Amino acid sequence: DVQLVESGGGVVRPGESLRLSCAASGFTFSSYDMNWVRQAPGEGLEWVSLISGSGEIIYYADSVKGRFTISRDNSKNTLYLQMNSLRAEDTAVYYCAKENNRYRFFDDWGQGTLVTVSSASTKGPSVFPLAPSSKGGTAALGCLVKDYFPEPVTVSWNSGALTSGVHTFPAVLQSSGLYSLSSVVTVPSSSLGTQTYICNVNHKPSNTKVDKKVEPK
Amino acid sequence: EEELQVIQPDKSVLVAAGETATLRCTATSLIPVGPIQWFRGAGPGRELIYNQKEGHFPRVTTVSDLTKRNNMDFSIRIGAITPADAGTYYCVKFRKGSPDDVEFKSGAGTELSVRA
Amino acid sequence: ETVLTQSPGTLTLSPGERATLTCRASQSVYTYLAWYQEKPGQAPRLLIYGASSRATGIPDRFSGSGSGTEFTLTISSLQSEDFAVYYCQQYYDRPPLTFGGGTKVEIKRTVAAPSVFIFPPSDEQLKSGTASVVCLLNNFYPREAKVQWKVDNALQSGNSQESVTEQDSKDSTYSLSSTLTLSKADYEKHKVYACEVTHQGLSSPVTKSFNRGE
Repeated sequence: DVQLVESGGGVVRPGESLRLSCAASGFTFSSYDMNWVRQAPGEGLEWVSLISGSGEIIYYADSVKGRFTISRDNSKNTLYLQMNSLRAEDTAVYYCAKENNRYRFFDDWGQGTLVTVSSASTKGPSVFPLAPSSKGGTAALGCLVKDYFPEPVTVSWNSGALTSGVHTFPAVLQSSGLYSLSSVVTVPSSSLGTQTYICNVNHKPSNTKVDKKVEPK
Repeated sequence: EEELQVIQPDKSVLVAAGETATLRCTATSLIPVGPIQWFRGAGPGRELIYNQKEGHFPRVTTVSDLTKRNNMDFSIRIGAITPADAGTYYCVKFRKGSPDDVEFKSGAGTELSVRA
Repeated sequence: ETVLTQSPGTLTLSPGERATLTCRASQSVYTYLAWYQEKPGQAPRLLIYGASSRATGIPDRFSGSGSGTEFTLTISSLQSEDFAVYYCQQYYDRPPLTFGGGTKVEIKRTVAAPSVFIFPPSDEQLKSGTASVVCLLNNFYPREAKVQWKVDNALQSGNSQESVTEQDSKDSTYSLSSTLTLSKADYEKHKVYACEVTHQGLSSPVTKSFNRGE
């Protein structure tokens, strides 16, 4: 069917440049207007740019006007977005969208690709235990996964053998430009002498793996 | 007789600077009776580009003869196009009303781009 | 430009109920209004174009109506996959093309009190010059909760951050973490660290606290 595959997104610093590609298939790429739409984390959809099927009619949103340049290559069935002098506010998932023949609504969308504009440098996380309290009923314990960049980190418990009752919270961006995150689990307080609980943290962008044992006291 | 529809078939029109731009528009009925007007832009800051009723518009020529009783073609031509003419152009049907004519239905609009 | 406003931001309905989402335009767009669906983590997809036309392959329970400045997207019977975010988009006035802010349809369920836990900073973290105090609120509904940090009875503003999970796939509840971040110096100047939680499911606010050094 209709397919739109995006690529090129990544982590860049303020003032630097990126290039996004949207490779199309399953339709005549040359006769459709194409658009870029972005969605900042936690925010709504925002129109970025559009280019006519012929490539000569082009509009930009005001917030990117003069920094972004849209273009297409019908010979390769790919749409491009050249982002220059990126700002922090440019951090978003970028979608490519195919317009309807007559009107400016979007019939098909790509899967999206993520652009992060940040000054922070790659840093693996420190992992600290959230020890269960000695007070038996039900007990909670966890791992505090603090000061890493960029996203994501993955957390598993007992190498995936512990899945029920686990909550791994969305990461929060602290003012230092680094991310932090807790992962907690509910366990029977009766089992705090029997079973051992280890959180396995994986931060691929820094080749960090930490396996931190969490125990009382 | 179906309800009146204003049809602008062209998403976009590309014109070289100095040439003449053609903006297509068709009304599917003559009820209600009332004039067609062309605007650039939407909202209260609309620029009046043409008015079938009254007024002088030296750059604008209608494709068809509007004085025809049966006419439904309201396409216009804009001569001596400069980059200042770029924008989205709307073909809007009005109905006579009390004292003045009031907006009835609008076409979807056509974007005009200069220098091909 | 034309501004689209969708109200409310969050719509709370039980499965199988009717959903009625509104989209109001600051000036008329006639019939040139589309609706998009965004399930969690997926790309948007077109549901409705021309205010009332159903897109190809879109289930029948979706229907759109309205014109001018007032539009409505209706879902006749909510299925599990319908709890998502919905955006309206106008294409009469352009450029720019503008979107509404989005309405998220959340699963309604009975009230669930949070279970509250507090965690002091570990000795390993104190050995690096910083202190994080974590307050956990587990499996509660609805989302609204007031989490209040007191250190030696002084209330703490500007040094905590909350994080909330999405509705659990099994029981549709939320969980929340509040993290108080202090320097190691500031943390040792005080003794009693308490997290106080007010929630509709609690007959009385619940407080968890610890004395530094056990």
